[PDB]
Amino acid sequence: ARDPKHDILFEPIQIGPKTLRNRFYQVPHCIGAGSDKPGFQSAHRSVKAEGGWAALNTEYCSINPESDDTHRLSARIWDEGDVRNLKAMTDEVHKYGALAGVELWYGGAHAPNMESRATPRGPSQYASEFETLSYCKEMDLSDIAQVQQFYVDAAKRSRDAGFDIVYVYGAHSYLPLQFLNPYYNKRTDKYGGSLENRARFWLETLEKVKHAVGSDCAIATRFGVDTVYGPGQIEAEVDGQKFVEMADSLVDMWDITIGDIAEWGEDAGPSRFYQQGHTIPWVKLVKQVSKKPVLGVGRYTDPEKMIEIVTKGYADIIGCARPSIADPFLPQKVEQGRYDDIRVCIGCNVCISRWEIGGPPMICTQNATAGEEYRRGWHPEKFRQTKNKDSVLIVGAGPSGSEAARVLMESGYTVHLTDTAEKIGGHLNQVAALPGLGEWSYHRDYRETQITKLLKKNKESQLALGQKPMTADDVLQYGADKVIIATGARWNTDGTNCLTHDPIPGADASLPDQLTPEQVMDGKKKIGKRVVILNADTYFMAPSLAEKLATAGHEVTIVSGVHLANYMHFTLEYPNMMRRLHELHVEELGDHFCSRIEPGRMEIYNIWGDGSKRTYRGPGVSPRDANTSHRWIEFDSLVLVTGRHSECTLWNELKARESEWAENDIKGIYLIGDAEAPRLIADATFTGHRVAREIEEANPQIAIPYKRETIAWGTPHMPGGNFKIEYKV
Amino acid sequence: ARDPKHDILFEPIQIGPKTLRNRFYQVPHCIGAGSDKPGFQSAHRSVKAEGGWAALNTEYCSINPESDDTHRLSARIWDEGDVRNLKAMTDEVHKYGALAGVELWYGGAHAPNMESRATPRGPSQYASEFETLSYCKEMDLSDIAQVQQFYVDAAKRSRDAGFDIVYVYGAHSYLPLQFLNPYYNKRTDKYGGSLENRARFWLETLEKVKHAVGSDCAIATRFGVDTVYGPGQIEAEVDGQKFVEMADSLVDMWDITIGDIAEWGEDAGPSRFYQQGHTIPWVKLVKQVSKKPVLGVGRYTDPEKMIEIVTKGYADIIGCARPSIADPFLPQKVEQGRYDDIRVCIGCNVCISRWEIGGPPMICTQNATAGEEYRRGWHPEKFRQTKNKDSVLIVGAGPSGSEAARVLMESGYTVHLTDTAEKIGGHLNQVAALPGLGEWSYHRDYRETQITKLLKKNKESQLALGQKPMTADDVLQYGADKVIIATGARWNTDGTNCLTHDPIPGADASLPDQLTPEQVMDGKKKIGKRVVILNADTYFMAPSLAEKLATAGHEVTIVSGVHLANYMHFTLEYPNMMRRLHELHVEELGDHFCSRIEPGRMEIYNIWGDGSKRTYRGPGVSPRDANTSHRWIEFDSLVLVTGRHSECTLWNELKARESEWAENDIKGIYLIGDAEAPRLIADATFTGHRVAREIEEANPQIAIPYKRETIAWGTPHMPGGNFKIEYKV
Ligand SMILES: Cc1cc2nc3c(=O)[nH]c(=O)nc-3n(C[C@H](O)[C@H](O)[C@H](O)COP(=O)(O)O)c2cc1C
Ligand SMILES: Cc1cc2nc3c(=O)[nH]c(=O)nc-3n(C[C@H](O)[C@H](O)[C@H](O)COP(=O)(O)O)c2cc1C
Ligand SMILES: Nc1ncnc2c1ncn2[C@@H]1O[C@H](COP(=O)(O)OP(=O)(O)O)[C@@H](O)[C@H]1O
Ligand SMILES: Nc1ncnc2c1ncn2[C@@H]1O[C@H](COP(=O)(O)OP(=O)(O)O)[C@@H](O)[C@H]1O
Ligand code: SF4
Ligand code: SF4
Repeated sequence: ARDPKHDILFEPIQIGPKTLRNRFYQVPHCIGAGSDKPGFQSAHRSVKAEGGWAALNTEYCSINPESDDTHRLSARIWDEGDVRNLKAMTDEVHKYGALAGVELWYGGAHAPNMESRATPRGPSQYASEFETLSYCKEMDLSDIAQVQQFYVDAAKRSRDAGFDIVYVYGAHSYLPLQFLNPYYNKRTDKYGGSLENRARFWLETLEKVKHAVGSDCAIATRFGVDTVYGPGQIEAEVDGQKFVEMADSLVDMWDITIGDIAEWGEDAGPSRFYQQGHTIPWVKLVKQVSKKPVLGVGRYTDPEKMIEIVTKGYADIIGCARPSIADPFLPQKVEQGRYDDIRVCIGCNVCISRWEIGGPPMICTQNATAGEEYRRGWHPEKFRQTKNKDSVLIVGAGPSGSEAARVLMESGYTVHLTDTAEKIGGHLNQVAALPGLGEWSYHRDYRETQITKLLKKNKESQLALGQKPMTADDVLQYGADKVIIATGARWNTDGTNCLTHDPIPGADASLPDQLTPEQVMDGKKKIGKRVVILNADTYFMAPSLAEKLATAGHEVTIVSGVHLANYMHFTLEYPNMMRRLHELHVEELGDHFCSRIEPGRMEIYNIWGDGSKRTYRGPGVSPRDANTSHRWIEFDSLVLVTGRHSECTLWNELKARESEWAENDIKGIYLIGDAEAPRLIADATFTGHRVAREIEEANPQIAIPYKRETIAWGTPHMPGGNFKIEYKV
Repeated sequence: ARDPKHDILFEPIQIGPKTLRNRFYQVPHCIGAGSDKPGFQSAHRSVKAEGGWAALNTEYCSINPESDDTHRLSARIWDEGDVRNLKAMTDEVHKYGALAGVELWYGGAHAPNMESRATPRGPSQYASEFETLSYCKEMDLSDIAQVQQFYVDAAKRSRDAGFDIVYVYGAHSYLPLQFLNPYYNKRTDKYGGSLENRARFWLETLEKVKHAVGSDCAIATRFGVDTVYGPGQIEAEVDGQKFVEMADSLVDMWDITIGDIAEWGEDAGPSRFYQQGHTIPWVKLVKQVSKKPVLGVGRYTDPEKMIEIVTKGYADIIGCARPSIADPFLPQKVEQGRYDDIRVCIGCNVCISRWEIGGPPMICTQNATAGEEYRRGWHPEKFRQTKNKDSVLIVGAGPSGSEAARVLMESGYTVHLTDTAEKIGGHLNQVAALPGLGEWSYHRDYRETQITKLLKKNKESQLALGQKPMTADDVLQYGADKVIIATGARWNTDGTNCLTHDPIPGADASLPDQLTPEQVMDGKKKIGKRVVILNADTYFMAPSLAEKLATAGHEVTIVSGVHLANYMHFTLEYPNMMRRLHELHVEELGDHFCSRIEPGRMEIYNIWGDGSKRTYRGPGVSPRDANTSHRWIEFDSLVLVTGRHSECTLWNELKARESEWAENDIKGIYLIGDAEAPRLIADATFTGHRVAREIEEANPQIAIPYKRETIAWGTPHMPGGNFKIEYKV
């Protein structure tokens, strides 16, 4: 079944003392587990091992508590307690015949150290451009020797934990790169100035780590070969290549990236800006000068692209982070020729966003089991089979409905999925037509393909699209045992918003000079020259519409009561988005909202317009002086992006008539997705996945408990430590 | 020794079936521990129990997974794993004869549920004004019964964990208050409309909880009596007093607050805006209509104010959160008449800022042991006494040096503290003179009072202020065994900033039209009419300086290459700070920085002015189109607020001459505080505290490990559960 052209992907490659079983490599990446959630870490990486990935790597792994990333979650290899938690992972990926790697990390001032409160050290004292209140101490020669010893000690504990590959991590502008890069390194001693001096710290660390564990472990390094800032930081054909020549003999394998830390969306390229293989112009520069295996991520999901870069001599190994999150069995599907079962990463970066927010576990828009493998026992490729003949009617074929259909069908149920829309995908069909978001299609392409394939396996299963809207009676009299309502949400038409929770006087999207997103995207309702987009949403909709409208020749002003595109900080889209709105001359009026709308004009006010002093003036009167900042602005068309509401009128009717359910042999009706409450596409598809996994539980409407990975009082993290309160007195 | 006037404070008061041993009450408050850090929770509350606080409450405690505050950290009472972990705290506070309380919490859409992924429910569907992407499902009567049962179950688990006081939490606009408040509740049935219908959810929940555990536990309710938004939300003389009259027979004690969730800085009132007793005008109103014990927080630190609100009949009990964080032993000190040993909270809200950031443990600017009680065994009031007669010279009497001196003197060392300054307190003496920051003085007032006190305990110790600056020779010949350099930081004079890490061409604070923060605060140098403040710092200096100058009749523009006053989001100062700048007509030009400065004018650019498309154009040329936004703006004076640098010249010289230490019998020299790296006042204070505690360690420059509270792989959180991966197949 496998096209023999793909056979190269399954040749083994020696990395130092080790052998990769094939050319599929999961580069180090955060998942929100670290050494704190050992089951999560263990399960998420081991399912990938059984899925065929040659090597699995932890995320950035702190070598010492003065590189503590709290509030974000890194791995830590500080002590014996970590060695045991991390070993859970290496044992479990070894079980399925894969290598395990750890990415040794020291952050410099980029690590805020909010747990440890320790002082970070660096080449020169600087305030981090990422963590702008975090400063570091300039290292003296002893600081340098001590921190190099941190690396050696961590490498040894890594061998103890059972790791096969040990990185010294100099990508994303972390310590080794801070020495190499003059942007940080202002020294004038033997560690500063010339390339040879600036390369010195990394070189010395490499051979010290190699000396400590090089016999048992492959020594890899992760290198940001170009900071993509131009002259002034690392350029690939200046320092980048010359450094690779210097260090080549010490490293068993090169793992290449581009970009810095403040803008690491240049590495993890959103599909909004970057296509698969976006990194190739920089990555290939390395294989030019290296004599060792190199790999370089580039959101590779397509085996034709994978074989192109290997045979064209751009890379030897296929490095993946996100592709491996979206589909842990990518390599097995390619090997077996099941190319149409490949769940393709859509480059949305919602997995990243959870880490960036600092704390929460990762989630994935494509793969609703990511982060759920251990806590709820959900294997992405294995499904409990039903022992009964229950049919299920799903009304709504959007992200949630289509996912519930797919999982149910995989579990052997008989399902009837219906929609008024002619195509599976729900609102995602409109969203993927926004400028830049075309690859978000892959979400609904995947369920379409899977659902049509699965239909052939149960002939009682039906797909009824292009339908007439289901009614309460239609549902009651349909004869399904269970019904899942996945009818979605729409954008508010009356100015209702998270700020007031009330409509705005004069807001009415049926008026000729007011549009909703849906009206804009259907492209029928005419839009005048001067557009104002009123915004109370912090994600993609208002910026995407602004771009769309400005490139169509409108003059667009966003007046935004919330921080525009805030969530796009976390997905890493923010910087290029702002640059994009800027070059399109989109005017932004932040910290303003709307008190009333008339034809062709609206009254706006500053949200900080009230008196700063609070005085008790009794009931009936505000405790602050009045907001006096109101002014009118004109528009030709007003686009309302104020919030969404659940489309649950069908559900409500069905619930009203719950008495009749039993009469009609309906065992239960459940509400999922945006029809329950508007949410991220990722979580909409999760709800469909969850009710499908749990449809035989007592109440599939509410999730059953998941395994919790929190400390049990009475059990010390330190092997053989004392857990009780002891004062140093 | 205790003033007889203060005898009331130590009278017992009966709340339901329970008796408070005195009038000091720690209301529920976050600490970044929850049920995840059982030592931290246990240690922090019990040192307060031992300090004489009558009752100690957890922070907000989730009753169910669908009210999950991740990425922030709440307590949880979901299962038996939690009652084990939380029982650790109640056992320890019981050890000291105090009551333990728990605050049962359901948040509605305000809880983003980033761990559980569950769906919140509320009175109506709204997007949270606090979590703008978080929506809830509108409850039906079945949902309503199901959620009220969550409370009952949590209250029974609480009783099992050994809690004496069980709250139904209706403050900070959480679920019970959402039903009562028309801002959220747009219902039309018997849970909406009239006050009777609106108070229905809370009354029902109080009755069921009472019925469940009211026999064994006092039943309290924490109520936001006025949303301080005026008409449209809860007003104290309208709905507030009425609801109190309705619920009065169900509750054993009223715990009263004001304000909402988006702006609970109105509750936790910063000293920048509010004084001790600021809440009284609202709190006293509940006392008018209630027959139960009432307490209402108001940053109460002064026993004179405490007896005032009790004797005037505003409150029966003294409820404190921050005062108890800054001084766990406030009750004992008042009891014993040690009034001048009280470590007064400065109302800086840095403790809060850590919880708001989401994840990190609490820290306190006054009390360097808050958060460190369990992990490093630091009791705020007990110090290990030295066995030797070592003498320590400390140069610098700022937050770090004065804390090192204080703790060293407490431990029995001979210390010589010296500064060129006339007063103890370092840079905090300038900072406390910024508009609104006068109470930040208490940090140096406290340390001045304690050092003066400790000097009498040891004749050889010495405070020398107003001195010549210490010189490397001075230190070497001084005759101290160990030396601590605590010489601070200063604001940059050359435009060096976190964005570029380099000077700005033309930046020179020696020129007559450029000022630093110190020069403005000294007030000697002349400032012209039009002032531009160039900002690259995300905390208080720029907005405070802007306030100061604007009030003095200057025209102020802040051009800010970072998010202005970003950190004040977390300290809760931001809303009222922005209103203040607004009424002072301060112009803010965000998303801009400065390429170069000339006399009377500076060139600024948009930080998003580079082209959005990245293309490899080879070395020497930027991969983005050039920023073209540069324009010149004029000023009469330019205030530079771009960053700070360590003042470590003395340190550097001493390290250069390390070979001379031994012959001068200097056993060690240590660098602490801002001189090591610029930091928050809280952490400057901590570094001094830490070297003092660890001065006999092998290397006092670097902290020794603290106890970690992370799960140990192999130990299930669920008592009797399985920790191994198990897939449901
Ligand atoms: C959720 C997430 C977290 C990441 N954290 C890390 C990390 O800990 N260490 C690291 O070296 N890179 C980190 N990365 C970057 C990836 O290793 C990788 O370079 C990026 O995802 C681009 O590769 P892709 O296009 O194959 O996803 C992270 C990426 C993701 C998806
Ligand atoms: C660090 C911190 C976290 C807080 N979290 C809570 C909480 O979980 N529950 C609650 O009801 N109030 C919370 N608050 C508010 C306090 O209970 C209190 O009402 C507020 O700080 C004002 O009281 P004070 O002036 O005595 O500090 C918190 C306050 C602080 C200081
Ligand atoms: N009564 C109905 N009958 C059939 N399909 C319906 C009905 N009401 C809504 N739908 C469909 O439900 C789907 C909901 O999709 P979507 O909004 O994407 O929600 P989600 O994100 O929850 O999957 C839409 O394709 C819509 O056409
Ligand atoms: N050479 C010196 N001799 C004596 N005192 C000094 C010397 N250099 C600086 N100082 C003092 O050190 C103190 C530093 O305090 P501060 O800046 O508040 O630092 P921190 O916040 O680290 O405590 C200042 O009061 C300063 O006058
Ligand atoms: S969350 Fe989005 S970007 Fe991340 S792996 Fe999943 S589909 Fe890809
Ligand atoms: S951190 Fe600040 S506001 Fe909080 S308890 Fe301490 S001194 Fe008070």
